[PDB]
Amino acid sequence: TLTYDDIVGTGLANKCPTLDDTARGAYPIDSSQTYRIARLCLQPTTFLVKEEPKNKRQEAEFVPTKLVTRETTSLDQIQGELKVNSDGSLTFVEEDGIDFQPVTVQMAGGERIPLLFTVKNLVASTQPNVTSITTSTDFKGEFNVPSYRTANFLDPKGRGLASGYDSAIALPQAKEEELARANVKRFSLTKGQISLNVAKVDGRTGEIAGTFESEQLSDDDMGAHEPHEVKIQGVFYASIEP
Amino acid sequence: EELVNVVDEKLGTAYGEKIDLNNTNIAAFIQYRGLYPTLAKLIVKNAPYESVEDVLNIPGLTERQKQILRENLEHFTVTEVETALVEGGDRYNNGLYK
Amino acid sequence: KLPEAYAIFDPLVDVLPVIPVLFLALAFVWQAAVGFR
Amino acid sequence: AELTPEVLTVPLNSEGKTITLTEKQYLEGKRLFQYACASCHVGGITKTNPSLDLRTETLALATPPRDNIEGLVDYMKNPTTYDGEQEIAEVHPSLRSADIFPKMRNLTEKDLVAIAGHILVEPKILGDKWGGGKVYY
Amino acid sequence: METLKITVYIVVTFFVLLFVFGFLSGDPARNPKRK
Amino acid sequence: DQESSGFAWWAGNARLINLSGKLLGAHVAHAGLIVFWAGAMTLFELAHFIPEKPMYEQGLILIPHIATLGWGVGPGGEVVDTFPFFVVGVVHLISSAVLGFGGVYHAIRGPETLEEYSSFFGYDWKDKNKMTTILGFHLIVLGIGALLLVAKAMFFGGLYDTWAPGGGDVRVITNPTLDPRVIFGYLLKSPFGGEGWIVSVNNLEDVVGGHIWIGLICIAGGIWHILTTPFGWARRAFIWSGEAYLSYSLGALSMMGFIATCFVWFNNTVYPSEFYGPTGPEASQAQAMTFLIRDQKLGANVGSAQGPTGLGKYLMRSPTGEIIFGGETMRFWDFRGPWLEPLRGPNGLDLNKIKNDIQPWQERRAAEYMTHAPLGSLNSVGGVATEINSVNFVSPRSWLATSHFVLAFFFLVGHLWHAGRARAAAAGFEKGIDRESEPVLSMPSLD
Amino acid sequence: RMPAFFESFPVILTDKNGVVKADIPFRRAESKYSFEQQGVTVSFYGGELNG
Amino acid sequence: SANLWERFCNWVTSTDNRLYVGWFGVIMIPTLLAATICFVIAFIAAPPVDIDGIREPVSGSLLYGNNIITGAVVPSSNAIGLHFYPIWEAASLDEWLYNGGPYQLIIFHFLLGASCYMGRQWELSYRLGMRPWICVAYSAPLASAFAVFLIYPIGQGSFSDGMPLGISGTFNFMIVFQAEHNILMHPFHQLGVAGVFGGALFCAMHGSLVTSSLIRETTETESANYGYKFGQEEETYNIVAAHGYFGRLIFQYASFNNSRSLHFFLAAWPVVGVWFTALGISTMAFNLNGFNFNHSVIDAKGNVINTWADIINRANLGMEVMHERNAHNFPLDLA
Ligand code: CLA
Ligand code: CLA
Ligand code: CLA
Ligand SMILES: C=Cc1c(C)c2cc3nc(c4c5[nH]c(cc6nc(cc1[nH]2)C(C)=C6CC)c(C)c5C(=O)[C@@H]4C(=O)OC)[C@@H](CCC(=O)OC/C=C(\C)CCC[C@H](C)CCC[C@H](C)CCCC(C)C)[C@@H]3C
Ligand SMILES: CC1=C(/C=C/C(C)=C/C=C/C(C)=C/C=C/C=C(C)/C=C/C=C(C)/C=C/C2=C(C)CCCC2(C)C)C(C)(C)CCC1
Ligand SMILES: CC1=C(/C=C/C(C)=C/C=C/C(C)=C/C=C/C=C(C)/C=C/C=C(C)/C=C/C2=C(C)CCCC2(C)C)C(C)(C)CCC1
Ligand SMILES: [Ca+2]
Ligand SMILES: [Fe+2]
Repeated sequence: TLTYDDIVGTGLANKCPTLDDTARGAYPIDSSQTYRIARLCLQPTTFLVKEEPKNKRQEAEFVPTKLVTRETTSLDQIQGELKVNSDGSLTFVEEDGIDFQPVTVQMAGGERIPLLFTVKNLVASTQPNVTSITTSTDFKGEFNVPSYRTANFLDPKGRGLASGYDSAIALPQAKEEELARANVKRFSLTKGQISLNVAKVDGRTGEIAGTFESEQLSDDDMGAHEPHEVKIQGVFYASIEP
Repeated sequence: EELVNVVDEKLGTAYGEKIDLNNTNIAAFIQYRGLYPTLAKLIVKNAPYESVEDVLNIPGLTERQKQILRENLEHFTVTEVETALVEGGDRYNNGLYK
Repeated sequence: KLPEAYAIFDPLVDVLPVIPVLFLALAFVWQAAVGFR
Repeated sequence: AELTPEVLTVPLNSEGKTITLTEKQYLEGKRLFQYACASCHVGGITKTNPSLDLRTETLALATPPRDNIEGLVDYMKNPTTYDGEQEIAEVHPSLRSADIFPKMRNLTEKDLVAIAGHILVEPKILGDKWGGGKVYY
Repeated sequence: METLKITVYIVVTFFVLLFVFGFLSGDPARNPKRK
Repeated sequence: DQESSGFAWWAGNARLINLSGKLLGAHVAHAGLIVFWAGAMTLFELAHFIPEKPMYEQGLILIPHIATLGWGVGPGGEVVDTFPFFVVGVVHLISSAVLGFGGVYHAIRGPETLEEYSSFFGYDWKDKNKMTTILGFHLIVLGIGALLLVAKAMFFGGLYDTWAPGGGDVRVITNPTLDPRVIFGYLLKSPFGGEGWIVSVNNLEDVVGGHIWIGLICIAGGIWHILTTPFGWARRAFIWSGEAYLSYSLGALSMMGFIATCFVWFNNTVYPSEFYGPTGPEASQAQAMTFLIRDQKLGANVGSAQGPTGLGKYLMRSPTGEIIFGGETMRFWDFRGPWLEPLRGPNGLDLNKIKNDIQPWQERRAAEYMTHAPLGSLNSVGGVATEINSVNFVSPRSWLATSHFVLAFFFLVGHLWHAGRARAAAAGFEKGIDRESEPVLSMPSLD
Repeated sequence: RMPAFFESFPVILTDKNGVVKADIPFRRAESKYSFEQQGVTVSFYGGELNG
Repeated sequence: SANLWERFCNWVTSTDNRLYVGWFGVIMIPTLLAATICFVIAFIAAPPVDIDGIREPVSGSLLYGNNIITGAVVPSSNAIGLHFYPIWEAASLDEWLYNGGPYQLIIFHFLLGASCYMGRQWELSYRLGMRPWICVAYSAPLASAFAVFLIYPIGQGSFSDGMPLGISGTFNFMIVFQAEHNILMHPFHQLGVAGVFGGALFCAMHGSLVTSSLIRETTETESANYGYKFGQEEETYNIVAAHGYFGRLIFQYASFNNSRSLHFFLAAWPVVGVWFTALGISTMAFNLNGFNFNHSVIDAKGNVINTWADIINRANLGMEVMHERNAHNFPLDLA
């Protein structure tokens, strides 16, 4: 119905597919038939950042933060095969799509926490004995959190990993010892965890919807400082097909 | 307790001497007879190789493609997949041009 | 693409656009002859 | 007295023969080169695919070999990838596709010779400049 | 944030008005002696 | 005339402020230089124009206008027949002799005042009515002209249509956009990014409808004026002087001069881009198209590809969420063009389509445009300032937009110059402060 | 060496006749003379690092 | 009364108000106060602004690591482009600040007020019965502020481009512009220079000569300045002794003697010249750049002989390459 000249600017292009309160259906899983996920969407809604320990080991919590970017957060076009291995459980294997978005949120104090909201190489599974996906179903799994910046990124003073300066070019005769940290750009790579909990179904069309929560790490800045912990709470659509 | 630049370090290995099947970027193959266009995309598109010869075992290769690969194996090598060099599709567009 | 027949005018056709400039230049020859009354 | 007929001698065939193009052809080759190439191959590079250039050594490792007249000529008639695997006359100007790349329509077997002959003489004059760019401007 | 948009337009309109009228108010007239 | 009697030599033409007869010849003679040009230059173009070589690659700017009206083009702007060009060019070149004859005559032989030579043609500046009359006529004359376009579209051959369903090609509009809503909409549409202003207009239905909606307004005014006189406020508002009348018409042109510089630089519709070069944003877009394709057609997974900053080389999102092309081109995510739309979906550039619906005609069209972007030097040397010689070319889109901003600007300067002079020649002191009665000398000091 | 003029200067290493033999790259993507790749070393004489 | 509006219109138009608020001034006054006030705060405190499109925020304010010379108000983001980004279009000030909202607010307002300021520079003259045109001499600077803050961006597609409000970022705008348009090699700039360079030259001349021919009316121990009295009757120096010397310096007719004819040449030279540079920036805004003589003077064999135009280009490349290091993904800089 709605087209491009229909959505452009409304920012509806970031929010993704809903299911009118009719859901609660059940999509029959054949097991004798191969299933795949046409389009898996993940729409961020809330970002929290565990307050850096106070040093005083007294249970740090995840505080809310303000989105300093715009409506450039959603993950969409994600697809891959929804494998039906033994014991009825389903396993989704992420194949390709717009599975990552650089988000930057301004935190309570003053800071600005840029993270790489993603679900790359995601592989989520469900409860054993899954017959007809229902509101009781849900997936969980890990995924790879690449690295905010690529090997090619240069810093304000020129230094970089796969390219760029070797050192503090502007301080020719200073001690390199203490500048090491920032002159050698390391490229991290870590694991992230999610869990999509189905809230609506449409037995017919074969499309489920729901809420998701994932936890990952922030940007370490080519390893200049420690990364902050993030938790993302959003919504997700998912069109399943044989 | 030393910080190390993975890329400069990798220019000590075979990488920096021969085309690394697991790391080097696709445009590296445009330096040997009929190897680029079609094979390069294959080589690269086929995960890491536990060792040079393993190229020879890529799916649906023609007894001709296979013949060439054997010819150029002497220019290939293999090293641990290095994220900094592989991540971000850097193997199809490492950001360089003329 | 100037139809063959006319193609004996290429040289002329090539100069026509500049004429207008000339007017402004002739208007200066006029005032020079009239001593800029 | 610098662009001598020796600097104008480039491999004709792949077996070994050579052709000593005239200073008349050269110039015309250049005119034709800017007419249908430069747009994308200025300085002997490639705006829409920097990976492949027109450096003589590069054409040599091409497939089939393009480091000679016949080869370049074949190309302008029916282009293929650097491996020869695919015919690419539908996205690269050629005679096999003049209906889509008009400029090519004029071109005649004679022209094709010059344009080609030009791609082989330039690097003889310019040297490294012909290959890369910016860096060498 | 919407309230700020309203305000501003109200505010911008007030002045745009003043300007248009002020000249319509027979400005030519205001000067030493309109020959 | 003379200086010791009129003005000053370099101010000559003001010596005609009150000599309508000559002032007619001035206007006629000139209105001949424009036609002369339109004509003399179209043949200069044509005499060089090469049937099958991009127009934009040949420094043409007049022929492109004629082609857009649907004259000697055919599919994709194929330049099917040159004659319409030769035809249009000469007609003008001749009508210049006519007008030229009038000017020379009316500014020499003819009466140098229409006073008694004919009381209907004679006119009075302060005559706050014979003006409203003359205006009225002209207002009708323009109307007839506007309607001429609608004719060429709805009845005689149609016009060019880049957006042509089959693809660029002449098309007869037969569904002009009537309705104030859509038409006048463009009128109050922000001139800022995205929602353009008048420069939007992406279809000929509207271009035509909009014009139909003009005569039936422009002529409606041409009458209301030949049938009335300025109301109260109207009189106590403007300065009724010949020079002052000029001023208002000076700013008018200047204001449009920009509206034009913007039109030929941004619009794709009423400036095909098949005849003119590609839009500036259009070319910055096509470079991404070109490489999103080349790399995909080579192993890359453009949808997941992440660039140096973390935004993704080929695709990223816009502030409102749409999926656009990545790189500096993120600024031109407003570009809408024929060759690209088929890859657009409801949320923006769609992956599936991009992944396997990219016909070759686009791959090469996209390449054509990125290699013909609006960049070059004064001595016409296409490309970036650091580029080497060869490929001399400068987009018509540049030449045009460039010239008109100069003209457009200087005219605004001109506007002030006269609007400021006539507005003080009225109060009457444009020649200096009256020694004897310095207004300032009779005003309470401020300190 | 650094020409008193340049705030910063690249480190190029050449042989006897000034042939570029080694250097420190900027874009590793295609280093040909990078140290390591050339296996450069350094020895000291006199001074306190002598030997 | 007599209906306050009638009255209001009289004050607004008072010919004797310390500062002449006019009809134009009714806008100039609030517009410039919004700009000037937002600028002063932005410059002192204000988070780093993601200028280019990426996410590499630049900080320009003082409380964020700058000094007067380096600090600046950074241009709205490239992701924003030419789009209209007012405060109400932000989800929060922080968003507005991070994306460079302050810039748009500040320039749209300065350009509006600076224009009315031009209009105002006419109204008063009129109200004082003096000749107009002063406002036309001021149309040169305005035209230059318009080119640099509005025209150049409309051409390039984004306010991210277009000189940033700060001393050092102004040098940035230039050093880059060169590399992208080879401006020093464009007629309009050279005329800009002849204007600005010339202007100064004549400012020294006029000021020079006049001072050199003041009529002795003071002791040796008291300012030469006292010899003139505000509003005094006749001239205060010998415009003939002036010409008597200058004429002889070069040669009689290669000189002035008509104060009116001389003073006009003073206001026309720099204005005409400065207009042009405005027309250059406004012209190179649509990519009709400066002259290009790269690889001309080729020799007999075809060897390129390099002229100074090349050493130029060589230094231009270096600029072209390093600028906006992380903002490019493809070979050609078409934005
Ligand atoms: C729209 C059309 C227009 C019209 C009908 C008029 C009409 C008039 N003008 Mg205005 N004027 C205009 C636009 C227009 N002007 C603009 C845009 C400007 C800003 C530059 C001016 C600036 C202007 C000034 C400064 C003056 C007038 C004056 C006058 C009056 C006398 C004419 C005259 O002196 O001619 C004589 C003309 C010449 C000396 C020759 C033209 C010289 C120009 C500078 C050359 C440009 C030529 C070409 C573009 C460049 C050559 C190529 C180059 C690369 C070498 C007359 C009423 C005069 C007056 O008395 O005011 C009431 C006066 O002093 N005008
Ligand atoms: C192109 C535009 C243009 C036009 C149409 C006019 C028109 C006019 N000018 Mg202006 N003028 C212009 C530009 C223009 N001027 C410029 C740029 C300047 C600054 C140098 C002046 C300076 C100026 C002055 C100083 C004076 C005029 C005067 C006049 C008026 C009387 C003409 C005259 O005295 O001829 C004199 C006659 C001649 C010596 C003949 C000139 C040759 C003819 C006209 C050209 C024939 C054209 C073509 C080659 C043949 C076509 C023929 C074909 C159709 C068969 C006339 C309305 C006068 C005025 O105001 O009168 C009260 C006056 O004193 N003008
Ligand atoms: C060729 C163009 C043209 C011209 C020059 C005129 C000229 C004139 N008209 Mg006519 N008119 C025209 C076309 C034209 N009209 C058309 C097509 C129609 C439709 C039939 C009319 C209908 C019409 C009516 C109904 C009336 C006039 C009147 C008048 C006279 C004075 C009114 C006025 O100008 O107020 C100037 C306007 C203002 C003081 C308002 C300013 C505020 C507005 C809302 C903002 C405008 C902002 C703009 C959109 C933004 C850009 C601004 C820029 C500076 C950046 C004047 C002689 C009046 C008259 O006296 O009758 C004869 C009158 O009552 N006209
Ligand atoms: C922008 C460049 C600039 C130039 C070209 C310039 C030129 C001139 N200024 C003069 C005067 C002045 N200039 C003044 C203030 C200024 N002048 C300025 C800037 C300039 N002034 C500035 C910024 C100021 C401060 C406001 C004053 C106060 C005066 C005068 O009183 C005087 C004058 O009379 O005014 C008109 C004239 C002296 C004639 C002379 O000395 O002959 C003798 C020397 C000759 C003939 C030999 C030339 C000597 C030089 C060293 C050699 C240059 C080599 C080549 C000839 C040319 C170089 C080529 C270029 C492409 C680089 C001369 C026309
Ligand atoms: C008043 C005056 C003036 C002005 C003037 C003018 C503005 C004029 C115009 C004029 C004109 C405006 C003219 C025109 C003419 C035209 C002609 C004479 C034409 C002819 C044509 C022909 C003949 C055509 C044909 C052809 C063809 C078809 C093809 C081939 C070639 C040819 C070309 C042959 C002046 C400044 C001097 C001075 C003062 C006074
Ligand atoms: C849709 C369309 C179209 C159409 C168009 C139209 C319909 C238009 C209209 C238009 C219009 C409808 C316009 C209007 C305008 C206006 C103006 C421009 C005005 C101005 C004014 C002024 C300037 C005033 C002034 C003043 C004041 C304010 C105050 C007091 C005083 C005075 C009087 C001075 C087209 C074809 C393009 C295309 C397609 C689409
Ligand atoms: Ca010719
Ligand atoms: Fe003075």
